[PDB]
Amino acid sequence: MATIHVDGKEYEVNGADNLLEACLSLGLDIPYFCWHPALGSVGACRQCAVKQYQNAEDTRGRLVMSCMTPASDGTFISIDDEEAKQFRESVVEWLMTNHPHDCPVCEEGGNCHLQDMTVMTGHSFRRYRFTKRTHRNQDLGPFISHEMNRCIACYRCVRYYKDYADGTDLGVYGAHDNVYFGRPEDGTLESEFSGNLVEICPTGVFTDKTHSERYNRKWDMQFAPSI
Amino acid sequence: ELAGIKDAAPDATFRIRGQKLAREPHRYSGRTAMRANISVHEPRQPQDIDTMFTFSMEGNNQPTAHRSQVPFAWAPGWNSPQAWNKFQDEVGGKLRFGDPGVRLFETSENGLDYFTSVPARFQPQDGKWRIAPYYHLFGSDELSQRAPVFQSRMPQPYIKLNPADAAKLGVNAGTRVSFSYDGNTVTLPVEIAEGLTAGQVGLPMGMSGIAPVLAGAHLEDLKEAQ
Amino acid sequence: AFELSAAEREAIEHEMHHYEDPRAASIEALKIVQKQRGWVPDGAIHAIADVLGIPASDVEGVATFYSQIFRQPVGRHVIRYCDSVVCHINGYQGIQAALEKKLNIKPGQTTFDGRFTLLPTCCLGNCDKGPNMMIDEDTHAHLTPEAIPELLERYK
Amino acid sequence: MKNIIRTPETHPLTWRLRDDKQPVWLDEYRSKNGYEGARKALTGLSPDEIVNQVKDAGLKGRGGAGFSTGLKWSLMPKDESMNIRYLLCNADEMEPGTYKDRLLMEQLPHLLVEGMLISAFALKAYRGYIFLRGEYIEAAVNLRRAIAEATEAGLLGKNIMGTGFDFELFVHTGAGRYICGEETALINSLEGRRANPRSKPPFPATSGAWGKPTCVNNVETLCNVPAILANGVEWYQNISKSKDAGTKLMGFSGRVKNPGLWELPFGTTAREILEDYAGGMRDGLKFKAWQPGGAGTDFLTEAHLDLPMEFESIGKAGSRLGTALAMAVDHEINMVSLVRNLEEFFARESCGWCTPCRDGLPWSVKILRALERGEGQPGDIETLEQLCRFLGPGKTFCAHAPGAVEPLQSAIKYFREEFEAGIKQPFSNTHLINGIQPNLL
Amino acid sequence: VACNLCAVACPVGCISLQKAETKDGRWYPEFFRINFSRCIFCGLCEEACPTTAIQLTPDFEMGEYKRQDLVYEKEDLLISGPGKYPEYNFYRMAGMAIDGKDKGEAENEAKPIDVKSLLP
Ligand SMILES: Cc1cc2nc3c(=O)[nH]c(=O)nc-3n(C[C@H](O)[C@H](O)[C@H](O)COP(=O)(O)O)c2cc1C
Ligand code: SF4
Ligand code: SF4
Ligand code: SF4
Ligand code: SF4
Ligand code: SF4
Ligand code: FES
Ligand code: FES
Repeated sequence: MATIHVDGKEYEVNGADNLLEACLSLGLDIPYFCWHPALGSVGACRQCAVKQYQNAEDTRGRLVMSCMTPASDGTFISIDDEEAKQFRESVVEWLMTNHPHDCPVCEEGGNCHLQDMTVMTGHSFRRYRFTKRTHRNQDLGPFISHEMNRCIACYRCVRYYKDYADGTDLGVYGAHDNVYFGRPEDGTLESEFSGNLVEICPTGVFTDKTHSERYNRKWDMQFAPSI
Repeated sequence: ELAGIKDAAPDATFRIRGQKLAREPHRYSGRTAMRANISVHEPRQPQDIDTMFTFSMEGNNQPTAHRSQVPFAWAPGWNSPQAWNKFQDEVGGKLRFGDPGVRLFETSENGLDYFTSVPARFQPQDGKWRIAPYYHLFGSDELSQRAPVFQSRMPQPYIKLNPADAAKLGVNAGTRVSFSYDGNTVTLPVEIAEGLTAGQVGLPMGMSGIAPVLAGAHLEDLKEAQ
Repeated sequence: AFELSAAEREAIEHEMHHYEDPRAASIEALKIVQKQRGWVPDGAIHAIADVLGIPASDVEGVATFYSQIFRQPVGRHVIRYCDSVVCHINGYQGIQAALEKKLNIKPGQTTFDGRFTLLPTCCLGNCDKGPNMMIDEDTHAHLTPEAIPELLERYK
Repeated sequence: MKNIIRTPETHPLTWRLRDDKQPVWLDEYRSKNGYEGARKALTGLSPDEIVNQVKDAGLKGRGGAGFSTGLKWSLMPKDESMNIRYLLCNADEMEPGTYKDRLLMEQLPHLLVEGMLISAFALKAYRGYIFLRGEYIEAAVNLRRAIAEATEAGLLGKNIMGTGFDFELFVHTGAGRYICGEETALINSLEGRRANPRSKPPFPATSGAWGKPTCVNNVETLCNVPAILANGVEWYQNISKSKDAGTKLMGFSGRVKNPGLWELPFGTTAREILEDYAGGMRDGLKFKAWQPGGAGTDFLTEAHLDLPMEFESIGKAGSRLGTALAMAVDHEINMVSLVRNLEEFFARESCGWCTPCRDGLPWSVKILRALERGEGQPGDIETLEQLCRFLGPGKTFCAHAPGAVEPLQSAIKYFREEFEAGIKQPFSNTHLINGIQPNLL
Repeated sequence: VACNLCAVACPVGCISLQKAETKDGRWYPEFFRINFSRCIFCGLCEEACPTTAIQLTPDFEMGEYKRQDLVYEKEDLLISGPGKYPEYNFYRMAGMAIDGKDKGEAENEAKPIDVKSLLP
């Protein structure tokens, strides 16, 4: 349908799709947090940045977001452009400024999308020396435990719970860096599809309480396809 | 009529270019320490004859392996459920080589006739109460209500009455009210349901005591509990 | 045991006529409740939610996003002093030190009496006429620290 | 200077101001050439020719971007079936140093009512909303009383002036957030939602308030059009011999002899504004720097005075014209404190939607506090440079972030001596651990 | 803290453990099992551990009549003091809240600010 040029190479992609699902369909690793195939693109996390040129001869273009840009015919992008790589690493670092020192005691450890994107960008050196912001937690039922310190404000939870699932009792509160995701008051999440948050949230804010009684890491699990 | 089940999954002689399909991640740990408290010798990994899968990590779980039955998603650099993007042809589409499962029956060439069995309108009866089924996600299933984590998630058993039916009966919310089914006697606390139409009695089906066969049945006797 | 009074409801449904959707009136509805009580109590979130026909998490999100909507108990008067850049050039720090010396309560706190709750704020739109403050619905410009006690006297 | 011959020709918006500073109502407003523009518009002109006239006049938005008003009004759809359209007036004015619309709404409310009536007739909008700030109380009383005064003269309501046009005006006050001034976040605030901005495209001209065609315009943009229609477009282009047409409310603020606001045409240089209109700095203080257009604008030096106040003239000078309301910074204000206050404001007013604003700005403010107290570490200046580089246009979700970092990068670029005079301590973010020898760089 | 990193980082797989959690919220191992018949003393477990809980001491004195008695449980491994690093405590760093450590009582952590605070 459409032909795109990525880092000099040429590929065949669907024109209706955006650039993130086009490049992910070709096996090109672009980091992302806020995009989900079911939920769509909103452009919040700014993690999926790629360098876009106007044509083949433009050497200096602009950083765009691949989830928010259509994969039209004639697109010239560079995932591995140095400025794009520096920007994506900087975004990971800005998310890392307030993250708690919890991976040994996090139930998402070994199954955490943030860990994967942090390694994929290659950010391993801390420069931030100041205090970290903290939040108190809420009780969200017998099924889901809550640890708001680990939130990266990707907005996947509210976009899944209100738009997709039409739940009413989960929202975002506050402003600036004090955004709080949860219920107005403690109490069991009433939705019949609340537990998908454990997959939807890319960090360990919403975790399975039934699994945390007898926890083990993902590499120690034995899996089979079942119904 | 069950001829399609051969194509639901391959047989136990199916191999990914000579490899058995793995059940375990390749970095599975502790294989010489799980059973070291019973016997310090290592038992042999169970052999599998039923399925193509092996009860070990010595197998195949490549994203591009020519198969439809994928036990779990993992890719280098993708440890999360987002590794499912590596297993699809396009992201958000279908599995790369097809989703497992086959439909047993196709659409028939010709249809049916019109059913001429039109029911009469519902009429309440004195004495007889129609049982209106109420279903709960956490109560109606036989196996999952025995999960301990649902014991707090299930509500208390309740019998739902129209406000007019509780006004003629003389009861309110919380008044235990005994009834009789099939010569047995069951007592449960009362709840008020405005949307429930009169002549009916709402019961939660599939609970401990209220079988789902009771749908469309009749309660001969209903009286205040003492 | 919170109940929304019938005149707050009459004003909310009066201002609900001016939109396609009642959600658009939610902010104004919250201000009406604050006008009656100084601040928005916790039960007013569910009251507003059930009258407007929107979820309570949307009302609480709106109320927490906007600074002027208060979700914690406030004092009799809300001192709102500007601490923005033009007031930084004109010397608000002396006004802050005078106010917080007199009241003795650092900014964001409440006086033992509760007569005054000191709060900093953004630019009040009166930048050219010097350091500015607002007490309730009254704006005072050309502020000097010496004038602070007498100004306090006005509000007893 | 203190005596100025204010004429209808050179001060079309502000020549109606009385000496006692009290507002002018509809009986006094119509005696001094009031609403004749809206009569000739409703009775004599079609909406499309009015839009073409406003495009030919070359009216630009006074909200701080300077986009052409007639082209934006021509972005509206050409489909009659879409008969539900809205006109929204951005009267928020929460940016520090911006006090211009307060004068227009407190003292000349019928100018705004007439301008929105004309703009609504051009845009075919049946309903108009004035998005007033909720701190401006006397502006809201005077606006609603003047609106209720105009409803009995047949200028609002049903069958206004005999034509079929139906326009209904409303005033709704805000709840006090700066991001509500962004036009898509103004549309979201009007809908009763958290005032996050929206992704562009689509534009509000097609999908705006409640998914209807919408056009958000600054107060002064709407107040300029009655002058255009009453006097004429031919008068309007020939006010100034400059690439920007019409008059602007320009002023100078800070600790100067006469801080204030005066309507002036475009192309006035800073020297007359500062020393002829504002009377210069107070005695015994010398001039260090000036921001041309509020807090979001870049700092400028003494060499950048004597330079015209145009969008493209200030644009090639390294800054942005913004609201055109200037700020004086003198020699006794420490620049680090000024930048720290600015970043405190911008950081604390972030809506929280996008990562590089929500998390970058708190880091920048904490670094600035460390520099101000004198505990700054040697990696701080390159971190501020990196923050300004990666917060530029197109990398964040809206334009609050580039506007937040423009003063920071200009103050580091021109005044690096003060910023680098608070680095008296070396870099250490780790504590020694006994039994583990560290990695020695 | 039963982080299971030592078990996975061991090349021979000689560590088995299960996480437990107190009502206080402190992670601790329900059981810890090291098979010393197979252990080669490579020290990858010590360097994998992010809490310094597991360490290698200068003591080679081992010998047994039965191989079944070479499997060490937690009571054979847990010593009365801190070993090589007397002062490091991991929970002081960690964000998770335990007794004596409410939210904001960690290193380089500010106090929790509620969304309902009057300050904007
Ligand atoms: C953070 C931010 C705040 C803004 N605040 C205002 C404002 O307070 N008043 C205003 O007129 N425009 C403001 N704008 C500009 C508007 O987005 C928009 O460009 C303007 O209202 C267009 O109207 P105009 O054509 O009359 O200038 C702001 C923009 C941003 C990015
Ligand atoms: S949630 Fe993810 S990033 Fe956060 S501590 Fe746990 S594993 Fe690490
Ligand atoms: S709680 Fe989870 S899904 Fe929601 S914003 Fe935080 S990380 Fe994203
Ligand atoms: S860039 Fe900052 S101000 Fe703009 S939408 Fe994102 S978080 Fe809000
Ligand atoms: S603390 Fe050390 S010994 Fe305990 S589980 Fe973690 S890595 Fe293994
Ligand atoms: S020292 Fe022993 S337990 Fe540790 S990694 Fe080596 S073999 Fe495994
Ligand atoms: S995932 Fe694409 S911008 Fe956030
Ligand atoms: S900038 Fe200080 S009150 Fe407006």
